[PDB]
Amino acid sequence: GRLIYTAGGYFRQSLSYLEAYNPSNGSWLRLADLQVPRSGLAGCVVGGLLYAVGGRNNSPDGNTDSSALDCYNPMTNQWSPCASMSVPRNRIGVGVIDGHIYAVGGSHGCIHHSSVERYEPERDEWHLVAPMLTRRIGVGVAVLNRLLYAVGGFDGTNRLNSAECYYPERNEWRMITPMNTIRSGAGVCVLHNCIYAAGGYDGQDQLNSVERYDVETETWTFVAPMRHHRSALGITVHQGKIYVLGGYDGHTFLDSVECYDPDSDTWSEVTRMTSGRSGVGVAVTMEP
Ligand SMILES: CCCC[C@@H]1CCCN1C(=O)[C@H]1CCC[C@@H](c2cccc(-n3ncc(C(=O)O)c3C3CC3)c2)C1
Ligand SMILES: [Cl-]
Repeated sequence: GRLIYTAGGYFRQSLSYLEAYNPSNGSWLRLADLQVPRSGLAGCVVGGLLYAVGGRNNSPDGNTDSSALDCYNPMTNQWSPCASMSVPRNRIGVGVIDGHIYAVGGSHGCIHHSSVERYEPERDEWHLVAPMLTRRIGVGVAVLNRLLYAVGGFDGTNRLNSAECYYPERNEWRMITPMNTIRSGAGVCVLHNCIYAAGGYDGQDQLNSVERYDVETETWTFVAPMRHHRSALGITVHQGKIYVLGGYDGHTFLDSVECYDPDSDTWSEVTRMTSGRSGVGVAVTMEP
């Protein structure tokens, strides 16, 4: 069985929680805390291991952007530090290609990064790759067909509808068709042949809308909206369904977990996180 792991997030201050949801029975397990509280991080999985990447500790007595990469082994229920990134990256996005982790964009104080770097677990090493064409924080990242997509975010001045694609073998970024909606701090994932962008902030309002990019048609199409408007949601895929976790609706830090069924084009509530939070990291791996 596989679990949806949520790491970190924010309510009143950045959080250390690691919790695992089992779709097969509705259950939540609390697991070993992160060593350092963090919101605005990303999660990903490589070789069964769960990684927490970047973020920021928003704490009553200091705010510290994170360059940290930390590894959770479900077999041991322990977090281990890995090599740190070149730079702190709060409000980060990440994607895995061929066993390597791409850390994309994010902020360090008022610095809005266009830089991108790549972690190799076998060497425990980060290396910079070509920067994005746009500075992006609160950037959604997805991998489809071994290409890396950076979608929306905030460039230091404007929230963005733009998106771009990284071609590893050319070490080159190129624009793709922009979304139909400006989205910063959305949830971005892949399902079948499409990149989904769910929720986000458009400059004025938290969004419930959801659109998807078909790489063959190069167009974005709206699908059914989520039940909740959400910015800084977590998102993942578990057995062919999109799950969105938490976020902020303009009023409440949501505990709502919703899932999307592409065949009926419907969103439904599936569970509730143990407490409302935004800016979590999310990924899927084996039970611990
Ligand atoms: C410490 C900040 C105060 C608490 C804020 C305001 C009330 C709701 N609240 C949050 O929920 C934040 C909690 C920490 C993580 C943060 C977070 C995560 C990931 C992406 C982004 N991000 N990046 C760009 C933009 C943008 O505005 O364009 C955003 C904002 C829209 C989410 C922000 C959210
Ligand atoms: Cl923040």
